Amino acid sequence: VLKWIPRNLPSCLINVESSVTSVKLHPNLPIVFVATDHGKLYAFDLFNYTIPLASLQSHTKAITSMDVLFTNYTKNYLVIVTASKDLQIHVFKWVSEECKFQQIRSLLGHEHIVSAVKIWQKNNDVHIASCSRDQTVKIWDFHNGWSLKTFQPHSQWVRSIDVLGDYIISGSHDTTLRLTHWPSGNGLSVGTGHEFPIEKVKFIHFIEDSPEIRFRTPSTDRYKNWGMQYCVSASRDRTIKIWEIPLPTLMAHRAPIPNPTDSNFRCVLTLKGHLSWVRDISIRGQYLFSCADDKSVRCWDLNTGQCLHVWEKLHTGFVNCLDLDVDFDSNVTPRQMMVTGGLDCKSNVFMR
Amino acid sequence: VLKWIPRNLPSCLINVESSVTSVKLHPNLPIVFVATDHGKLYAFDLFNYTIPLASLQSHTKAITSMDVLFTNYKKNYLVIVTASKDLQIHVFKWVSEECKFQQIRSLLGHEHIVSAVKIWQKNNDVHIASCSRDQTVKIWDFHNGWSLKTFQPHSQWVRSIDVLGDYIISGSHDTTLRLTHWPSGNGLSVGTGHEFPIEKVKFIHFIRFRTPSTDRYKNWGMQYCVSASRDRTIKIWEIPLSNFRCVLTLKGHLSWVRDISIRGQYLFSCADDKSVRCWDLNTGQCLHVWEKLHTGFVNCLDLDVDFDSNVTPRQMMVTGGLDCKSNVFMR
Amino acid sequence: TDPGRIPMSERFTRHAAILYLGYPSGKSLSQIYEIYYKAIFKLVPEFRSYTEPFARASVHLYNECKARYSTGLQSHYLFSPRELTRLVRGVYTAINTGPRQTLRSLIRLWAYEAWRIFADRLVGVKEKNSFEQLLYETVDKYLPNQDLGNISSTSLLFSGLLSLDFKEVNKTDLVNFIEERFKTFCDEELEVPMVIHESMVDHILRIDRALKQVQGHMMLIGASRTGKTILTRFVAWLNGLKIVQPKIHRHSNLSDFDMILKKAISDCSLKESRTCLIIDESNILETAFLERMNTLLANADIPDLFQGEEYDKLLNNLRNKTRSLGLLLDTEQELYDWFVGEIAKNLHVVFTICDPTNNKSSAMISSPALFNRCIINWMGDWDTKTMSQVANNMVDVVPMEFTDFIVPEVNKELVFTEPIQTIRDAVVNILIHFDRNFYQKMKVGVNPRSPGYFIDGLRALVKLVTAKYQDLQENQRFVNVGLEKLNESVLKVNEL
Amino acid sequence: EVMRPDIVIPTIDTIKHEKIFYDLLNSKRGIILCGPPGSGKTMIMNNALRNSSLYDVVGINFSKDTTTEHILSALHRH
Amino acid sequence: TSQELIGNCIISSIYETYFGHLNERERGDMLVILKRLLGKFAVKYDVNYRFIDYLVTLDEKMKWLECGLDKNDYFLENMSIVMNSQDAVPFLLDPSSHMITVISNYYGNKTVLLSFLEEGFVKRLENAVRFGSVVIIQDGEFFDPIISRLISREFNHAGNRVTVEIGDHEVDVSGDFKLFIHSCDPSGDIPIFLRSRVRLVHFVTNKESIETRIFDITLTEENAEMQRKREDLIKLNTEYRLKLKNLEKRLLEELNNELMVTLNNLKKEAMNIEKKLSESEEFFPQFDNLVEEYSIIGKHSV
Ligand SMILES: Nc1ncnc2c1ncn2[C@@H]1O[C@H](COP(=O)(O)OP(=O)(O)O)[C@@H](O)[C@H]1O
Ligand SMILES: Nc1ncnc2c1ncn2[C@@H]1O[C@H](COP(=O)(O)OP(=O)(O)O)[C@@H](O)[C@H]1O
Ligand SMILES: [Mg+2]
Repeated sequence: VLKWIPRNLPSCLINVESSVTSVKLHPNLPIVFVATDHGKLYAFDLFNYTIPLASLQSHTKAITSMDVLFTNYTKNYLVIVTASKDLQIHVFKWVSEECKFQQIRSLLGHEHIVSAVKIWQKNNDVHIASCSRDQTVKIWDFHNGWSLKTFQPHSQWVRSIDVLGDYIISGSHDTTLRLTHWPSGNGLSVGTGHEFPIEKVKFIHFIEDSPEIRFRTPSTDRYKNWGMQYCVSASRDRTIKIWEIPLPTLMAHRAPIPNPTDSNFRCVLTLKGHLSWVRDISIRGQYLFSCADDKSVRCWDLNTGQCLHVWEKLHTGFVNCLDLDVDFDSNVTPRQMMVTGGLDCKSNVFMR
Repeated sequence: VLKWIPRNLPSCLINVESSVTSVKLHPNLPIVFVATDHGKLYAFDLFNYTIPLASLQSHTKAITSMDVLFTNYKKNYLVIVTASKDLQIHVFKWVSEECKFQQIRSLLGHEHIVSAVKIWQKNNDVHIASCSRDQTVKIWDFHNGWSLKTFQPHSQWVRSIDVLGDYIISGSHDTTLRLTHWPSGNGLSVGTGHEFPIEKVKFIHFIRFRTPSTDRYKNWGMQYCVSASRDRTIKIWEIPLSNFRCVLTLKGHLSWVRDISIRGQYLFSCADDKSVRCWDLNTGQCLHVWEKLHTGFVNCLDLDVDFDSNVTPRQMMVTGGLDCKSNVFMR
Repeated sequence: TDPGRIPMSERFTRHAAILYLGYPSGKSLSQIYEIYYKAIFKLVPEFRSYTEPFARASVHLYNECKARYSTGLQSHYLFSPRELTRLVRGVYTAINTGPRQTLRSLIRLWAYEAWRIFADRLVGVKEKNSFEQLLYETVDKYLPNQDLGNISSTSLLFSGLLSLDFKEVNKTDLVNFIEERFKTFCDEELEVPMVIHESMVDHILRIDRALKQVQGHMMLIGASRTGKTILTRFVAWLNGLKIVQPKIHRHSNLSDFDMILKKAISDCSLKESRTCLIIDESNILETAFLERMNTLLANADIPDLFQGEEYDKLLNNLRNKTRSLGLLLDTEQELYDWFVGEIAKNLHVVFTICDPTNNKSSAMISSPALFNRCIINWMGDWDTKTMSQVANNMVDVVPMEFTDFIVPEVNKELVFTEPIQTIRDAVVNILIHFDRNFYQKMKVGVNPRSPGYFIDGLRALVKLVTAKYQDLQENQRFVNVGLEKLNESVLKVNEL
Repeated sequence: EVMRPDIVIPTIDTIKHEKIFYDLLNSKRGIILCGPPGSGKTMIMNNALRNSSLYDVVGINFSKDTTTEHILSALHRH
Repeated sequence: TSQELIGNCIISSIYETYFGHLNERERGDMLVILKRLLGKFAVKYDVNYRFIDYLVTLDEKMKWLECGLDKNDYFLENMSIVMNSQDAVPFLLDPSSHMITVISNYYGNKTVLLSFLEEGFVKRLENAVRFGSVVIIQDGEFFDPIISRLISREFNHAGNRVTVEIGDHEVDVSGDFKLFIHSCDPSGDIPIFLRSRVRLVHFVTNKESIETRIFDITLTEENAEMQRKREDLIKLNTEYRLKLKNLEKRLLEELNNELMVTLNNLKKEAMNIEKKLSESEEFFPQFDNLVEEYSIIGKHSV
C-alpha cells in the first residue's frame, strides 16, 4: 500500500485565479487546501472540483507556506497554519459540518516576511514553528498564542525548517543547513555542500516494516534511540542531497551539546536531473517526490537513487509545491493521492 | 452532472448601485460580473460578496448588453465586451493577478444605440459581433479594430443577435427573425409566427432537439434554435438547411420573457413577472418555479456553456434583477 | 605610436637586438586553427571531417573583420589572432557542455560565438548588418549546408539557463523564464521596474556567457540608463556570484579603493566566494585607480596591497586555508600561485562605461590591460525596434483607444512600429519620432543618446492619460446623469 | 588542452623565431621583440624559453609605475 | 474635448520631460515639430494649446507667484515642470540662487537646506530622510555619489516599510520626503549618472528671454490698462466658472432631493458666462497687435 505510483496523467485539474504557492491535503477527507499569490486560501472537494468548498481572503500579500494538522486530544479537529508576506501568521480551524474556514487566531512578532510554518503535536500540546527573513526561527504555543522561543541560527535569512520531537533542521539563503536542539537553542551541527539557497529541508523519519530500506532505518541501537538517521534537502542548484546527521554529545536527562569532532553534516547522496530550481520535496514510502521550475515532477527511489518516473510539461509555468499523505504516522493513513500546484494558476491531483 | 436542480432560495445576495442590466460568469473562476444602470461594471467574489472586487465607470449611459470569453489560442486572458446606449462598444480584460479591469479599446462606428454583443473565437482569431438600432450588424475584429462588412438583416430595428460558426441569427422588433451568414452577408430565410417583439434569440447547440435530425443537419451543424418574444411564451424553431417549421408551442409565463439559456436537455428562462421557471425541452412543461425572488422584474440570466469542451459546466447560475440586487444560485 | 607606450632612448635599444614579429599569414592561421578544431572535434567524432572548413571560415571571418572595421571608424576596432583563439575556446566550451550536436547545430553555434567575439564591439547598425551579411557569405562559401535558419543576433539564442546543457533555447520560453527570474530578483533584491525586450534578453545571454568563463571579465559600453548595472547584477544573481560595487564617493582616495580591493581579494581567497566586482567609470577618479585595475586585470594579483607584515599575515592565512583543505604545500611559490589561481578563478570584474567619447573613458578602453582581457560589449543606444517594444509594453496598460481613428497613409520608412492599425501604434511612432528629432536638433553628434528621456516621457504620458481619462469620464457621467434627471423632471411636469 | 594559455602549435614561423632567438642569446646579446598587440611575442617567447635546457625564466611584467626594486627583487629569488 | 485628449497629453508629457533645459526659441521650435508630428500621424490636438493653461491652476499659479516666482511665462513653465516631477529628483540650475527662496516659501518651515560641501552632510541627510523633510541641496555641480541610490530610487521594501542603503547602512524613508538639487554654475560638470536621472530645469535668462522681457516691460509701462483688464477678465472668468460649478452641484442636490430661484440664477450665470466669452473673444487678439507693434524694440534690444 506504500508502493503506489501516480499515473502519467492528473486525475483532476483545478483552476485558481493566481499562482499557487502552497498546497496541503486533508488527512481524513478528500479536501485539497490551496494558497495562492493573493493570499487567498481555498478548500476544494476532490470529487466535485468545479467550485471550491471554501475560499477566504485573510492576508494582504502572498502566502508563502502552509501546514495542516489533525488534533489528537487524550475534540478532534483540523488546524491550518498559513504564513504570508504581510509579516503575520494566521491560524484557522476547519469546520467539517459548516465547510467554512473559522479563523482561530493570528501570530505576530516577525520583523520581515515569513517563509515556512510547521505545526506538530507531541502529547496534548500543539506548537507552531516558523522561520522568517529576519533570520529568526520562532515557535509559539497554539493554545496560549504567545511566543515561547526565538533564535537566530543563520547569518542570512532562513527559508525552510522541519520539526521532529525537540530538534529542528533549517536551511537558509547562505546555502548552508543547520540542526539545532530547540529546548536548548544551541546549534547542534552545521552542513555545507550546496552552492545555492535552500528551498526545502525536511527530516527523513523511520518506518516500521518493509522488505529493505536504506534511508529510513537505524544502523544501530544508538541511532534507534536518537530517532533520526538522515535528512533531505533541495536547493536552487538543481540538486537534491541526502545528508547524514552527525551525533552530538548526548547526556541522559540533560540538554544535548554539539560535538566538536562530530558536528558537521556528511553528504551521503546527491540526486541530480532537475533542469531548474528544485522547489519542493516529499517522501512517501520508499520513493522521494520532487518538483522544480522545469515544469516537471520527478519520482526517485531512496534505495537505488535514480529517477524512476518523470512527469514533464505538468504545468505551463513553474511547479511550486507538492503534498502527499504522511506515511510514517500511525494516526495519518497514507492514502493514495498526490497533489501538485504550479505557477500557471493551476493545481493537479493524481488519484489511484 | 448537467442535470443540477437549483435550490429554491438564493445563496448569495449581491447588492448593486442600480438595477442590474446584464450578468456574466467567469468560465473557470467563482467571480460574477454585474452591469449597473449607470454604466459601471461590478466584480464580486461569490464567497465574500460584501465588498466589490473592482468597479469601473465604463459607459456614461446604461449598459445594454455584455459578454465574456476566455481566450484559447500570447498569454491567454479573459475578454469582456460591453455595449451601451452611447453607441460605444467598450472592450475590457480582467486581470487576475491584480483583480481589476483593464481597458483595451473601444469599437465605434454605429450611428444609433447598440442592441447586443456576442464573442466567439476561431482557431486563432477573436471576433465580436454587435448590432445597433440602425438595422445594421457589423462584424468587428478584436485585435485590429475596424469592421469587415456591414449587412442589413431586417427592415426594422434589431434587438438581439447570436453567433455560432459562420452563420449569425438576429431577432428584430418585427416577428420576422432571420439568420444571416457572417462572411457571405446574404440572407437565406426569414420566419414569423409571433405577435410581439423578440427579446432573445440564440442557437441551440448539439450536446428532443439536442441531437441532429438528419445527415444534412449534422453536416451543416445547425438543426434547431429557440427564441424568446414579448408574447409571454417560448417558441422553438427549426432552421432549414426556405420557411421554418413550427411544431412546438410552450407557454406559461405571465409576463414577457427576457432571456433564455440552454444547459443540456433542461432549459431555463427568465421573464418580467419577477419569477424564474425551468422548462424542460422534452416534456415542454415547467417543473420548478421560483416566486418572490426579487421585488422588481428579472432582466437577464446567465448559465455555464455546456457546448464547449474548454468551459467547465459548473452547477452555478446567476439571474439579474431590476430591484438593485443580484441572485446567485450555488449547488 | 599607440597611447600608453612611451618612446625609448636609443642609448638602451642600441644594446639589444630588435626583432619584429608580424602577424601570421593566412596559411599559418589556417593550420593553427585546423589543429585547434581537430582538438575540439575529438569530442564529436562524427563531425571530424569538418575541421578544415571551420578553420578556414574562422580565418576568413577574422581577415574580413580586420579589413572592414578599421581603426579609422572607431578606436576600439582592433583585431588579432587572439580573437580566433577566443573563438576556438568558446566553441570548445560550448561543445563540451552541450547535447548531441548536428551539422546545423555546429554551424549555428560557431556563428553565435563569432557574433559574440567579432561583433559585440560594433557600434553602427550598418556595421552589424554588414557583419550579418559577412556571416552569411562565409557560411555559404565554406560550409554549404542547407536548412540553416536566420543567423542574426536575436535569432541565435544559445543558453544553459533553461536546461542542464548549453543548447539553443526557444525565444518565447527564454523570455518567460527571464521575466519570472526577474520578478523573483526584484522580490529578493532591489526593485527596478524593467521591461523585457529582445535586446535585453540577448544582452543577458552574453553577460551570462562571459560571467561563466574562468577569469571572465566584462566591459559594457553604452548610453546611460540602458540597463548595464542592473543586468549585470541580475545575471550575477543568476549565476550565484556576490555583487560588490565600490562605493567610491568624492571624499575618497587610494586608501579606500585599495581597502575595497583587498577585502574583495581576501573574500575570494580565504572564503572561496565567487565575486562580481562592478567597476564604474565614475569610481575611477584618478589614473592611479586605473593602474590598480590594470594590475588586477593583466596579472591575477595586486602585489602592492600585501607587503611586509600584511604580506606575512597573508601568507599565514594562505597556509591556514591550504591546511584546511588538506593540500601539501610548503613553498612560498606554491602558496602564491595557488592564491593567484584562486583569484583568477573566483573574481569577475565588470566595467561600466557611459560616455566613451570622454578622455577618462578613452583611457579606460585604450588601456592595454583592459582591452586585451575584458570582453567588449557595445550595448550602445536603443534602436527603433527596442524603443517600439518598450513603448508598446508601457502604453498597453493605459486606456487609450476611446475615440475614432483614421489610419494615416504615411511613408513606409517613417513607421518604426508594426504597421499602424490603432491609436497606440501612432502614439508609439510619434514618441519615437520626436525622440529622434529632439536628439538630432540638439546637435548631440556621434555621442550616445540615453533613452532616459523616452522612458520618462512614456511614464509621464501613462500617468497623465490615466488622470485625464478619469476626469473626462467623471465629467461626462456627471453631465449625463444631470441631463437624464432634467429630462425626467420635464417629462413629469409635462405629464402633470 | 585548448584552454591552456601556454600551448603553442609548432609552425614554421615559430621555429624560425625560436632558432634566431637561441642564436641571439648564444651570442651574449639582449633581445627586444616588437609588433602588433596580438602578434604573439609573449607566447613565442615563453615557448622558446620554457622548452630550453639552457635558459630559465625570471618574468617581470612592467607597468607605468615600475622601479628597479621590482627587477632586483625578481632577480633575488633566482 | 475628448477627441483631443491623447494629443494634449502627449504634448504635455513631452514638454515636461524634454524641454526643461531649453530656452524659449528651442522650446518653440521643438513644440512646432511635435505639433507637426501629431498632425502627420492623425492625432488631434488642441490648436490653441498652452502648457500653463493645461497643467497649472490659477490657485497654484498665484501660490507660486506670491512665494517669489518671477512673472515670466518661461519661469512659470519651469516651476510647473519642477513641481510635477513626482518620480525624478528635480535639478534647478539657477545662477541667481533665487529658487531656493521660492521653494522655501512654498514648503514653509519643512524646507531644510543641505550642501554637497558640508562635513555633516550624510548624517543630517539621513535624519531628513527618516523624518521626511523637504531637502534642498545646494552646489549641484559637486554631486556626491554617496547618495546615488536616492537619485535612482532603488529602494527595497521590507514588509510594510521602505528602506534605502545610504553610506554603509540602511535608513528608512518617509512618504513626505522630497529632494531638490540646486546649482548656480551654468558651466558646471554634472555627472552623466546624475544628469540622466534628474529633471533638469533651467531658471536662466537668455537673449530670447531678453526679447520676451522687453515686450513684457514695454507692455506693463506703455499700456498697463490692457494687461490689468486681461488679468481681471481671467480672474473673473475662473471665479465665475467655480461659482457655476458650485451652483450646478447645489441645483443637482436640490433636484435629487427654491428650485425656480436656483434655475433663474443658473440661467443668469450662464448668460453672464456667454457675455464674458463674447467680450473676451474681441480683446485677446488685440494683444497680438502689440506683439505686431513691439517686435522692433526686441530686435534692437537683442
Ligand atoms: N526594458 C528596459 N531596458 C533597459 N533599461 C530600462 C528598461 N526599462 C527601464 N529602464 C531604465 O533603466 C534604468 C536602470 O538602468 P541602469 O543599469 O541603472 O543604467 P546604467 O546603465 O546607467 O547603470 C532604470 O532607471 C529605468 O528607467
Ligand atoms: N603558433 C601558434 N599556436 C597557437 N596560437 C597562436 C600561434 N600563433 C599565434 N597564436 C595566437 O596569437 C595570440 C597572441 O597572444 P600573445 O602572445 O599574448 O600576444 P602578445 O605577445 O602580443 O601579448 C595568442 O592568443 C595565440 O592564441
Ligand atoms: Mg601583446
